[PDB]
Amino acid sequence: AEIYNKDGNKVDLYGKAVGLHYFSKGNGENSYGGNGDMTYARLGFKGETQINSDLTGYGQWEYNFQGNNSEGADAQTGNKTRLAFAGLKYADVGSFDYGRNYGVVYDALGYTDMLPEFDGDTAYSDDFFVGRVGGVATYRNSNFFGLVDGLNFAVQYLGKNERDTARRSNGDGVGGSISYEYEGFGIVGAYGAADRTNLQEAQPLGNGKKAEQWATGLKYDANNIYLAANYGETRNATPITNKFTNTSGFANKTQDVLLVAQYQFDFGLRPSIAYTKSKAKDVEGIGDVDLVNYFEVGATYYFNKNMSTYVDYIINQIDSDNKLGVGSDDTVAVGIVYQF
Amino acid sequence: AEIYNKDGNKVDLYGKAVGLHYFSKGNGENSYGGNGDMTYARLGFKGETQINSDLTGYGQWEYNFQGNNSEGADAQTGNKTRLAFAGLKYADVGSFDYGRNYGVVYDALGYTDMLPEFDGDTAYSDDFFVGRVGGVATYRNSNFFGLVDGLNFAVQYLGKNERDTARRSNGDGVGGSISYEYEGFGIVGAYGAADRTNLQEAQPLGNGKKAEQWATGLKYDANNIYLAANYGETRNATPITNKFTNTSGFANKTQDVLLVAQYQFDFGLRPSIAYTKSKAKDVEGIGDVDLVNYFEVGATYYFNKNMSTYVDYIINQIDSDNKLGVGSDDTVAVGIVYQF
Amino acid sequence: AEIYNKDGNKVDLYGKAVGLHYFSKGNGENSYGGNGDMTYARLGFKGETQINSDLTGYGQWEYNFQGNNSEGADAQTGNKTRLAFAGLKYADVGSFDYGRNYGVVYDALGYTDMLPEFDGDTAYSDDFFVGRVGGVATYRNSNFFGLVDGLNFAVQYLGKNERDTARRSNGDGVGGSISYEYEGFGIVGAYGAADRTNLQEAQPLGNGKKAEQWATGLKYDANNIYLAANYGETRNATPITNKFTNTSGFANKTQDVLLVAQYQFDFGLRPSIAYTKSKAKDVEGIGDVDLVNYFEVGATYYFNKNMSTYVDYIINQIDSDNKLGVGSDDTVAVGIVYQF
Repeated sequence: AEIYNKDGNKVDLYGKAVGLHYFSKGNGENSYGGNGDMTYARLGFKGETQINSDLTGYGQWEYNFQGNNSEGADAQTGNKTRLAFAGLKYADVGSFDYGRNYGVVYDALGYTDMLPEFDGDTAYSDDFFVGRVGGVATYRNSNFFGLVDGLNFAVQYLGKNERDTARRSNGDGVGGSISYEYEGFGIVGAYGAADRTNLQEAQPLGNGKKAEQWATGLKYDANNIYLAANYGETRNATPITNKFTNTSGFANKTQDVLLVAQYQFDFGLRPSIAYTKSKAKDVEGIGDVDLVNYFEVGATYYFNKNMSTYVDYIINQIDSDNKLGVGSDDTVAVGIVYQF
Repeated sequence: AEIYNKDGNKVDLYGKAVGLHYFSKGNGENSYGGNGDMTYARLGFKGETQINSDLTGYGQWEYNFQGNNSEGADAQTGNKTRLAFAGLKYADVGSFDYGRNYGVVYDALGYTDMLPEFDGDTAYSDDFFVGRVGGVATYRNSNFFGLVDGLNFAVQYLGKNERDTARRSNGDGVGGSISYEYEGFGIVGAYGAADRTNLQEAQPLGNGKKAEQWATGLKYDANNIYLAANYGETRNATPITNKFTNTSGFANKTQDVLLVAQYQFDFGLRPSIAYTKSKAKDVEGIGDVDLVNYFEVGATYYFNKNMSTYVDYIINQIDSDNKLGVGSDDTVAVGIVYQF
Repeated sequence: AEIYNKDGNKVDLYGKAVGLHYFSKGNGENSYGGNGDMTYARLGFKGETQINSDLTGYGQWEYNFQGNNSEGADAQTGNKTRLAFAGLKYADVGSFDYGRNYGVVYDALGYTDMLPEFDGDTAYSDDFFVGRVGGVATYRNSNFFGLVDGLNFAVQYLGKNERDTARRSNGDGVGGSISYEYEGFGIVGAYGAADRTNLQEAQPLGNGKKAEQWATGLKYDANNIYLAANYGETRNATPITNKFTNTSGFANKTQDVLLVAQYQFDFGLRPSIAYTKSKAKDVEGIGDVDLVNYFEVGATYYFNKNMSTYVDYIINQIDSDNKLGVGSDDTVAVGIVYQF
């Protein structure tokens, strides 16, 4: 909601309280989503100031406050800043921003990140260019310097992030994406490669000194319809754990498919049908193994722009004999959302 | 404060900065409240959108930022989300919400949770239905479907919360409360029982596979006067620690009495006189032991709706020979509050 | 930004998203500022209510959300509440506030805390009266009860803070400062002494049972010019670590010099030239050692009151043979800031 707006600056303080619960049999250990209360809230801000007619400066911070922790020792578990960046946009020259933001490959994955509850599977955090990452300088151009309506690109420079953890770490890399959108249609291609840190390499699984990820996407967005599909691959980027050996590393290779079909009725009900499969190749020891494999059926009802509720159902296709220990059980998410 | 309100949605961003200090002799280890700086702040939001004439959706998140920590390693100590839930209210059919919210038994305890500084003693956090708990679905009806002015009830379904800690954990349970308020008067009865988790049972103190808590309350609220009283009991719900043995568990049984008498002068001064006693019964090893026993005298002055200050004094009746090690010293809280 | 303002109360919700990066050779271990992404954001509130013509109540909370952490285990690293206090101001009698706030000696140091990125060096956190500290009651008078235009003073009572850490701890102490400002000029003197906790004394470095700190400052602030200079000393207050021995404690004595010269062009560019030197005396084992020694050159450009960017360059004068292990490398900070 725009709480402020005077002297060319407008602030939008936003957020949401989400009452959420996951239903999966057992202790949700062998299920897709786990089981139980998963309530949380979000608070963030989106500022934007008009330095003059062509120039705009802006910033954005979004945080994630878990709502399923005690007020005890575990009170902080799960909390975190998701985004944090400032930037500038100049006339038709493009925009530039730096901070914790979305990797460029997500310019593609974003297409199928539309399930009611469950977040796009391959769009992981602090995992190179696919999801939110720290210290990324990102340039974006729209309409090819205003010469070509609908043609946009982006390039992105990722700073090395040497964390205490091989999974949350990354070396320096570059990434770019080109997309084109003409009347309800959209096509995209994204790609980025990056150095792997000593620790990432000291890991038992995955072998390389460079990590890559690219995805392409196609979408039809219009007439209350939303059909979207993505296909991409990766090398030594995808984080995987062998639950048996308690071994971890990155998938040498993966092939990721995502499809999403949705319809927005005029009365508020938005049904969703999706399919996601990601399979690792050449995992050291196991060979080929599926990481994510399921169908999804669900529906969201929008009371209005501030209230909605939804049920998301995961028909997990993974099988009980999955070598990595990847869970085979179903998960049903029911949630109620208020937001501003 | 209502920062937003357009298109049927209104947001109230609220909060307060509380400069607080506790005065107790010694290292506050043997005192009621402890000793020293206890400054903190709160930030939260309360949204509410009118989906149509009969339907209202809403949400609420409130956080607690401690203000007495260094900017060092201990910076986060004490911080936590207190509430987080979204919900809906339909005409005269009632309301329903889910998330981290107040247990139904607090519908009663709330009566005597009026001391200037010190929080109602028996109204503990992540302790079944008495205080704030995670994952509670709560239905509430007002005025008996609008047929009976002043008659309200609530039922509540608590989801199992298996935490790393026996004290912050809970099994599934149900709770309900009926209250009636006719012209300044209010009466209430609340009750709820819940399963105890393996860990809660693996504990040295307290013996059962089910935890219960009920309280009743009576209040006269009007003419600048506020007299309130509560009485309740509990089984294997009340958390207790034996400071000698460093033993912990839950009180097999307790009997809790709370009384509160206050007056709001027209110039701002609200004096408070209270009495609280809670005694455990059949504690494994000790027999009967008082957990909370003191008188309270204090006063709050309201400069206006945004500023106030208060002194709260605890005349601890607990004695030095209390078997559990429960402190016997007095505590004096002085605080200055700004709030919006 | 003032989001609220009705019925004599006005709330200012403020904050900023700072995209920041530090460039230093090596692993920034031997540099002045370290190296890499250092993006972060801030959110705070400043309330103020007019209880009547002479009386004003107010409060303030400011938090620091790091933006360079993963969404993993390290998500919280670096976060903290910087300020948290409520208070009152009465006519010309002065003001009083309590909570986590700025030590009185900072009334002086504040003069040279003007570098684009790098925070005043000697103005440390949870270090007695120089920077932000917990539990400080602070009285401030302006214009000598309104009798003497430009004459202000402050006294401050610091509560003992026994933390788990000798560095973040402190005993009870008092501090005061007198400053005078006549037409663009300002002069100040500040001083405060405090008890040292058992733990602070159980430390290997620094010897005393009382810690002191005073600084004086002189400034010319006007005509787009800002020249400021500070000089102060300290006893057993300054925290120091010997990187070789992994020894820590406080400097027996220090002599701190800070100078700052800046100019604000009319088009937005504010260049900065500074000099800082702090040297420890009589360090147990080493003798005299410099702690901070460098020049600074940098410039900030203000697009407007909401957007700016800056480069700050540290020409570290410390030498590689510094006995404590204090880094000798340069650091270059580049940052983009959006703020409201």
